[PDB]
Amino acid sequence: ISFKPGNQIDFNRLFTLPVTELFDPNTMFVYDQYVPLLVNLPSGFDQASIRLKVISYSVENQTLGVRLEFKDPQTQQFIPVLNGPQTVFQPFNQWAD
Amino acid sequence: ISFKPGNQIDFNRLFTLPVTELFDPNTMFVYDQYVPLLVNLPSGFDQASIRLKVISYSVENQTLGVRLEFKDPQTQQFIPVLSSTGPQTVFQPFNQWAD
Amino acid sequence: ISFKPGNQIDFNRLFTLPVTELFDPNTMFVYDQYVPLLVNLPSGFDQASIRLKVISYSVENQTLGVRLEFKDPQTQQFIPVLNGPQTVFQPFNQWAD
Amino acid sequence: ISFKPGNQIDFNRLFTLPVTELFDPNTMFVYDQYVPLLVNLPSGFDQASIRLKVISYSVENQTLGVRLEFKDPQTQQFIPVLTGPQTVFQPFNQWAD
Amino acid sequence: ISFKPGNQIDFNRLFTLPVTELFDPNTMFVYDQYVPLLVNLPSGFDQASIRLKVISYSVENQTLGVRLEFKDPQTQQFIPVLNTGPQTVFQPFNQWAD
Amino acid sequence: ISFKPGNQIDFNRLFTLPVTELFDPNTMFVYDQYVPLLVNLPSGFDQASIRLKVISYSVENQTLGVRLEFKDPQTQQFIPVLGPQTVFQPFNQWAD
Amino acid sequence: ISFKPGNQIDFNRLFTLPVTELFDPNTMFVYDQYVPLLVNLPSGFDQASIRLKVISYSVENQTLGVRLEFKDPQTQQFIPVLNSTGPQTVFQPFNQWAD
Amino acid sequence: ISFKPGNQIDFNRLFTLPVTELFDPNTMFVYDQYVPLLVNLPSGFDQASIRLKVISYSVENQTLGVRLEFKDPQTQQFIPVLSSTGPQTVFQPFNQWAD
Repeated sequence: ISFKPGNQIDFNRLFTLPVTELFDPNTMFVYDQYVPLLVNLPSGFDQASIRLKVISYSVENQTLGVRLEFKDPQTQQFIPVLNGPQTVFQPFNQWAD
Repeated sequence: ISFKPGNQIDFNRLFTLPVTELFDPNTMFVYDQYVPLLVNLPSGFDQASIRLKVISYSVENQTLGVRLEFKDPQTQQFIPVLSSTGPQTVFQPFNQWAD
Repeated sequence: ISFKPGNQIDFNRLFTLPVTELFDPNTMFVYDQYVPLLVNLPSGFDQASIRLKVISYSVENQTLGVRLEFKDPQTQQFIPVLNGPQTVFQPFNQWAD
Repeated sequence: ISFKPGNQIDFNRLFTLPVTELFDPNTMFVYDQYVPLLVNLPSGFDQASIRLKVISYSVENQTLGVRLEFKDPQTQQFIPVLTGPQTVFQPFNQWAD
Repeated sequence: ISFKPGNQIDFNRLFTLPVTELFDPNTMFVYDQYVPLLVNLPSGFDQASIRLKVISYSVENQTLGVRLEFKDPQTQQFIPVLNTGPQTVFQPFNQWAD
Repeated sequence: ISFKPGNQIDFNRLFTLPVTELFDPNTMFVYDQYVPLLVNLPSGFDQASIRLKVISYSVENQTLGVRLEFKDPQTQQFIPVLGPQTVFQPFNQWAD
Repeated sequence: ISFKPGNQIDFNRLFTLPVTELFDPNTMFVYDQYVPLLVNLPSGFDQASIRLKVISYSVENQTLGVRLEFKDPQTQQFIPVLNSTGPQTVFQPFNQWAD
Repeated sequence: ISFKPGNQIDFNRLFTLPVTELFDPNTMFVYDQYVPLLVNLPSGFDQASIRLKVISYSVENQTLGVRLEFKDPQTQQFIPVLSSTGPQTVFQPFNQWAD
């Protein structure tokens, strides 16, 4: 007689990772599987056309300093999206000060 | 002439399942095909890199108690995020009509 | 120890009405209180500046045919949007053969 | 040298309340200011045209059993849509066991 | 000397199809490429685990009557959800009618 | 038996207005009732704290050149939110 | 024969302010007009029923440390949300292009 | 304890390009990688089943005039949505600060 709504769990309630675990220490690129977690992508976007180079990181602030790059379709080379850690951000929720 | 808007159907209007049918009783993992139904994944996220371990369930309340595991990029083995015991979340995956 | 997500209820799970109860037949205008239910208004938009004229309806299909009028800010009179009904739609979910 | 994206805070990260504080214990109606927190309202909806009657509540589960009432346009009296609650739900995130 | 905001185009402003072109007339299943247009799928959903069976259609009203089938994870066979007749009857695209 | 989904109508399917009707030409400010149509406002935003000054308009292209202004809370004066500072086409058009 | 879509000016993407201009230095409350810009409020929520107390701020990081207060419906007085010391949240309200 | 919200990089808000760089000048089709940036596609839609033909463009106004083509499931060939000679839509894909 009563409606009881269901729930889908938000991914951020289940997953978190130290920033030092988000990138390959041998290439210094964010692992492919984490690129959709760090970047808000449009529907159907081809992830092979982009990459995130890690320039810096902070264990204390849980931030990454990255260079977002995209594959130029004419030259087939990766070039920066924005024109040094070009973008500095905190990928996951933190509880501190 | 009049405009007649179309519609796209919400997936919850077409699909529902008892909680006991969402997971393999032998491994206690939610079947791969249902993981995107239970978890709101970010756009473009690949479900193959994660799995949901069933810690508890209730037939009476139609709820699941789950813990997330992710595939370690170096070893390719599934590892838990960071509880040691107990579920990370207890939730009712589908709409119910009961009370 | 376990996260139990909350829920906000969608208005369509709680409210439904026969199409003949949505408008005053004496004027053929949708009652003011239902205009934001039938039309997705932009955030902050004032419902008092518009009205919905009922051009047709179907008891069998539970549909309404509507045309929109807006209050001219200089004359304070309602005037039709220029260039039958502008739209024919089923305002609420139905379960029927 | 670095882009640092900003953020707006989600209201659910700042506000929570025990279910017994959501309604007047003498009338059993949800306080007006909390109706938009419990129900996802359409944009520009006139909240004065509805009210939420509390039929049941659970201190243990932090749930409410509600019935929506709407103001009949002709008589200006509150009437139920269609006795027990229409819906039983948990309005806020909980951390239990 | 002036900001001019940009725009992304909504898919419904560019695409429409007669309902009879949405499904294979030999199998009565909606073509794979159109399933995300008819159903709002969760992010990352594996479309290979489902199919949409066409039960009815109307050329006059441009509607489809469909039933969802899902692949049973143990048997790997497609089975209907719970249950004759369609689960839903709807008009997939915007129409302009007299 | 069969579920038949309902619909809420998008406002742009019902409302359009020539750009010359969006503002009071005596003051050159967009009428208060149209500010939420031209600007995407956050939920609960106080519209009394903003105004849109019309700097130019095109009848041919149905575009407005506006200067978005907000009321400084310390004083009570309207100041621009950084010629028109913003040129846009408020409504869908069909042309060639 | 060509569709040209209309557009709205997106307020929150154009508006920016130094954090020190968001609150009254005498009361330490965020000015009423900015509360809907800093907080994503549910549809139809009455902003007059809440206020944001500034506990800390950083000119260097352009962040605010805030605590939310709500108007108790019975007493009509603003009370903190407690379910005592420091801010509930520290956040950067606007995009920054720092050195 | 203070909550410090996390943030994702918003691709669409950072990505901008001159309109002449969005399409192959030899085929007059928008490069495949940009189609999801220009068009809001439904969740799970396969972008390989569509293409955007550039009918016109303006360097001065930074606009594109496009027509959509879709892959016929039976023939595996691209066909227009419908013979029209002009664009279905003329739009400005990115924010501009021009004079």
